Amino acid sequence: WLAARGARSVVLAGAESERGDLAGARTTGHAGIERLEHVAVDLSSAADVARLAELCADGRPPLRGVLLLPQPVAGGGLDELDGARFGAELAGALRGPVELTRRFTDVGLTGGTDFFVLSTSVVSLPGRAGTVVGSAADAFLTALARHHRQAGLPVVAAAWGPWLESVDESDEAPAVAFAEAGVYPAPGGEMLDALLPLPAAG
Amino acid sequence: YAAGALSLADGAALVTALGRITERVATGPGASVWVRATEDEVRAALSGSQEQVGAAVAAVDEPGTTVVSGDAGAVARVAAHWRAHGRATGAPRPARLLLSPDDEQAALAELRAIVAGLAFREPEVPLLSTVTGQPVEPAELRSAEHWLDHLRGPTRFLDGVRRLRTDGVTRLVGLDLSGDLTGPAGRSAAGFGEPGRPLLLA
Amino acid sequence: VWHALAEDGRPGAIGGGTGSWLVFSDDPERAAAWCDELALFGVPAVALAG
Amino acid sequence: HPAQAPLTALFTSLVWEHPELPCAQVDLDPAEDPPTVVSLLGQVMRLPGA
Repeated sequence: WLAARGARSVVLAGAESERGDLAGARTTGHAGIERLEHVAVDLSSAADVARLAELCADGRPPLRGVLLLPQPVAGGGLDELDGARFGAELAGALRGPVELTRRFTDVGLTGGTDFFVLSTSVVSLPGRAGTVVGSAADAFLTALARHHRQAGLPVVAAAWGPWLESVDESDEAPAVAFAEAGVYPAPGGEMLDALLPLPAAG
Repeated sequence: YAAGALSLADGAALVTALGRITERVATGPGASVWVRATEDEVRAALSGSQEQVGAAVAAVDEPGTTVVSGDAGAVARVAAHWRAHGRATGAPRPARLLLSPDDEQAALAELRAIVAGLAFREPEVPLLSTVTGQPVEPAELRSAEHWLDHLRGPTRFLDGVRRLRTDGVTRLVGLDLSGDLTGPAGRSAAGFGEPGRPLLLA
Repeated sequence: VWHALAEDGRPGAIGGGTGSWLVFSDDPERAAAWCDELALFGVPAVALAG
Repeated sequence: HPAQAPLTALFTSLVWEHPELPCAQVDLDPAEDPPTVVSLLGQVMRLPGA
């Protein structure tokens, strides 16, 4: 989508970027784009999160848009949960997006940008059975986003449905369950098209 | 009078007799206090000690409070007992009930000499009394024993308010020129009957 | 969207003292205050703290 | 306050897992004096379900 809307300098800032088969991703990045980088960077580490700012401080053109993509979080109901487990797993879900959102604001890159989007699930608005930690993470990231938005910085928490490209043909059972529940997939490009022109306009 | 059971002439007459009897009570040697203890807590203590006989429950306005009256010594010691134990009480105030059977024989005669002079009629809407806690019978209304009981027996307001709401009253209007009567009505009404039923106090 | 309950927002009545209300709070004084408030209405209450 | 988010998660987790139970979230103002407890339980007991 960044390619299809005329982006030029891009970093795929994640651990996946140096272990996955990104040759197809780089190949679609031949359209419109001119510079692309991969980093193996661990968003859960404060020193690695400081390296994100040190990479953005390079001679590459100034930062003007950010997208933290959706992440899986372990399942669990209120039964088969306890205080030690919840305190462990909620920290695992939040630590990455919290430290990045903090550091980019503390080094003064935030606000000098048109969109800065945090991923959350639409399922977390009315709730669902068996997702106590996932619900808590989306509620907290929404509160974290508002704190900066009331401070005049264009951070947005997006509550998306399952991306159509993320409907894994290897194991379709989560998508079958969501379809019976009435949460249908949507193409990720159409959802970015609908959200990302908005944050400065409304 | 509001129930249509007296003429204005009858209503004007009777209030002067109850007025004179009330001067004798209020100038008398006794006392009263409010206590933040309920009738089942106080009636046990009042019955369960010969050393303090000479006191009674004068009024039962709302579930958390009772008013005790009688001999000023008995009133002071019963008040102090609960202040030492674990509840609030007021400071002392005038007595509210007859203090000897010497009062009763005079007050009976004075009332019978006047109550036969009241041209009573059967009420247009149910008339409830704080002596009875029940709808007044036309034979009770004509009898001076019913009217002298206001100086003899407990003022059973709480049970009267309960019978308003068993018998379908929803909105409840207070002529609060003295004693703030609608307050104790709300505090006795909002803890009884079906959950979520409307209750308007004005 | 948070909508005002401007229509019909009048509290009504608590359904009688058929069972207790437990109050747990971070502040023992707040737990006590709410248990004392409920007691005035004849709704029986018990205070708890961590 | 972001630190309150685990309470909204715990509320919504009850609604779909123990559906026989009525429950409600009442988010107070963090700075004003809290209302009389009878105002809470009145406007809460007007909710069937959640």
